[PDB]
Amino acid sequence: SEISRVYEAYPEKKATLYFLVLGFLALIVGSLFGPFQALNYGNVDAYPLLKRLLPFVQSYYQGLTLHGVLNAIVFTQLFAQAIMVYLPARELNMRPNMGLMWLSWWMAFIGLVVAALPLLANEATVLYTFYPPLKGHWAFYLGASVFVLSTWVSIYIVLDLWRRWKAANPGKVTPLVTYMAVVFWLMWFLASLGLVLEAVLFLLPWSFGLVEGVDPLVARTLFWWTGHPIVYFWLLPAYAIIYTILPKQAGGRLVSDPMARLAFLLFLLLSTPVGFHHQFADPGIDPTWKMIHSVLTLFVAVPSLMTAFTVAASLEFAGRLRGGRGLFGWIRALPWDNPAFVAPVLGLLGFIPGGAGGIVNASFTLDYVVHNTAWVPGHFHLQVASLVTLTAMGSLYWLLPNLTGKPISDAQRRLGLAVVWLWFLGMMIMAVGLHWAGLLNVPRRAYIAQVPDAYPHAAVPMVFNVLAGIVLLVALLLFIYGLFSVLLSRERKPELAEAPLPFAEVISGPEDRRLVLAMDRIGFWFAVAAILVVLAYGPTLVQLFGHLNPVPGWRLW
Amino acid sequence: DQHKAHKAILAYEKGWLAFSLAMLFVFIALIAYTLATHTAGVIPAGKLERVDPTTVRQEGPWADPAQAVVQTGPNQYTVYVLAFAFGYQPNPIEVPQGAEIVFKITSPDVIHGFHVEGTNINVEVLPGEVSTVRYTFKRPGEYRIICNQYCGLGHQNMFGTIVVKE
Amino acid sequence: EEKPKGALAVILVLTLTILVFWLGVYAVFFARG
Ligand code: HAS
Ligand code: HEM
Ligand code: CUA
Ligand SMILES: [Cu+]
Repeated sequence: SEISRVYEAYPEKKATLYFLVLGFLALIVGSLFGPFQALNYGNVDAYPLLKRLLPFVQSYYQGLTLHGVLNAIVFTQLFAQAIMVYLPARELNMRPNMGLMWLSWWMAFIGLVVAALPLLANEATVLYTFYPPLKGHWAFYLGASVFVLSTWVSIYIVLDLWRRWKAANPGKVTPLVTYMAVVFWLMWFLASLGLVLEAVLFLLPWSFGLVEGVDPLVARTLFWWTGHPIVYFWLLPAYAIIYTILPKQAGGRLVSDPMARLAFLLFLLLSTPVGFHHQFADPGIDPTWKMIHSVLTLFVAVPSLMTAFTVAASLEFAGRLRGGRGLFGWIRALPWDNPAFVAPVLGLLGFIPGGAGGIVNASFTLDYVVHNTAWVPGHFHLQVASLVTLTAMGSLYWLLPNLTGKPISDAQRRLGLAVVWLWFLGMMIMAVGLHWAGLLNVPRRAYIAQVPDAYPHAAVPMVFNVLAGIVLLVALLLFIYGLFSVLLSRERKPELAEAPLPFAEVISGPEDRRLVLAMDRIGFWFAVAAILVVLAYGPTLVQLFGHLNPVPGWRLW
Repeated sequence: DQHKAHKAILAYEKGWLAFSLAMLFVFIALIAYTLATHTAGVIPAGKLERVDPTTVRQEGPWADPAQAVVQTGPNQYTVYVLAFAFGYQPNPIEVPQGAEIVFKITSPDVIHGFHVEGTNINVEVLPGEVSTVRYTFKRPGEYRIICNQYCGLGHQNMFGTIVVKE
Repeated sequence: EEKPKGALAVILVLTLTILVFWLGVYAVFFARG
């Protein structure tokens, strides 16, 4: 049936390509807004312009709803699927149950579109959090709840591939990438309950017309069950890429199979029971529970630091492999002329200030110093907007050959770089603006350009914000010409397209064996996963159902 | 190189794990520290305190805003506040410097936030609910209140005022 | 081959940025308490 027959041999390339293009359009649409939001914090109202340009945007708030929902819910969802299915698949040279996989992609696209409609329409400006009582169009919630259920498909699909690879290999340790994605999708499952409880139990009845109110203290404690771990579900696909592909683009080998399983293991143990850190300023939630999740959230920062060493040491060892030699010898030896590489490694750099952001945030009482301020977007752009995202960008310059057969012309490649550096220096500039302004009490989710005399002392950050606005505008634009020219390109020389993903080899130890074996107790720890959820969101959910107090929704835009 | 390198690394990561743990605990120590002196005043009242947003503004201590400061100790004042679509009540909130002010805050509409610019008063205001926090206003003068939670379209406008008296 | 100085520098800078931020904020917390 095919003249790129691909898809009767490796058809999973078909599903993956599609997914990922979705993501990126989501990202290209959502992000359109961001530079505007940027000049806003710049104290410059670009919404006259934007408004004209695309004329259907009613308010800053709809803008920030699209940018929010499409960039951080939708774009990171379609990357995670694409990656944490297409890789475990290939490391096992196995075909994902492709019946389901296109169910997966369909749910997504339906869900998205079902949902996208009220949003362009202005009928669900309630932010990517859709904190009730602000009350969204029913086609928003069913829209979103499907598109997220779209990942329960993918949970099964992957567990499929695990189930059967083990039928083919009795007494044989789960290979790394496949192992990562199992403990991943389990993790996501525990974590996905919260929003899914909130959508079924409350959001849908209430928005369908089938009740007058949701109690908004539950509404948001269910929301945060999920709504924390989700950032871990954005982040881990980029760790997969970083841990087991990056060091080979780097010139090198990953220095520990065990270590990377260890960290992943920990994101199944401590990613889900921690979302009262998001509620340090909530009422009716007991200070000791808040202090426990405060403790738990500190533990969860641990895997990520261990990641710091494993990943930095790999890139270091490569550095010395390509004849690096000072204390920073190893750095300039790395292949700075590769977008596959430059992207996540720049992303990793602004992860260092980004993490130090999270750890503050997570320290309970210290949160009262920055909660709901520009500070927050500061932290969270460093994390997902740069790290997860740039990883995604760089991985065009390998995933795209792998999946299209289309190659990267040396002048498309020189573009990537420009973008990846233009993007990164943007975030960094914008980081400083937000964090700073954040600390001068500048709130967040606010059209502050509309009350231009209101943040007297934010004068100087506001400049960084302006400038970053211009930079990432330029940056984003370059990225559109680039993306639609690595795709609007008939020249496919797919000798490089069958070509298998540049996985990185391990430096094994003797320890490897006894320890990798204990972390492969997968079923067991996934129970400790739900034990930890039960005990944590446990006597709090007890309570707030013992005392529901639903309240009429409002629409206020 | 190669498997001489693997030992070094595994032992180093141990050193790392160890120092991260210490440093993190110093933090959990330090956090806790704050949690036992006064400045944990701003932490919300954890006890559920149900109200009714529809009649909050017609009956109760939020129904009459001349009646929102309410002396309650030799040195204590309860302040009943109302955070509603696109201002705060009372405006202004006149409390004495030196005093332990006990803010009690709730909403007739949607969640807003109550960030008393210049303090760690930073509480989320939830319809259906009273958020309670303590503060002791030490130096007198003027404190602006910013709503720091999107509550719809007059959001960027939603401020108020505290006048701690000299 | 030897001691992985590169990575240590990386967790040093890390570890200090972590301190810079945490100590710094703590401070302010008080400043405004
Ligand atoms: C994808 C995303 C995210 C990850 C990353 C993320 C990580 C953390 N966060 Fe966060 N966050 C919070 C605490 C943390 C903590 C402790 C971590 C941890 O996971 C951080 C651990 C990470 C590190 C400690 C960094 C390690 C550094 C590494 C691993 C880089 C090493 C560099 C190398 C190896 C490069 C070497 C190479 C060379 C070339 C030299 C808290 C508080 O507890 C709030 C609520 C605050 C409030 O008041 O609203 C919060 C709010 C958010 C929300 C805002 C949600 C909302 O809209 O309300 C999103 C946007 C977000 C996303 C993400 N966040 N975070
Ligand atoms: C051109 C690139 C971007 C720029 C200039 C930008 C800028 C901004 C600004 C200035 C804000 C907040 C202003 C406010 O709080 O109202 C914001 C919010 C946000 N951004 Fe971005 N952003 C960009 C890309 C991204 C990316 C790649 C992601 C992750 C996909 C992302 C995720 C978010 C989220 C989840 C929010 C919060 C929305 C909410 O408050 O509900 N942004 N962005
Ligand atoms: Cu009240 Cu925003
Ligand atoms: Cu979180």
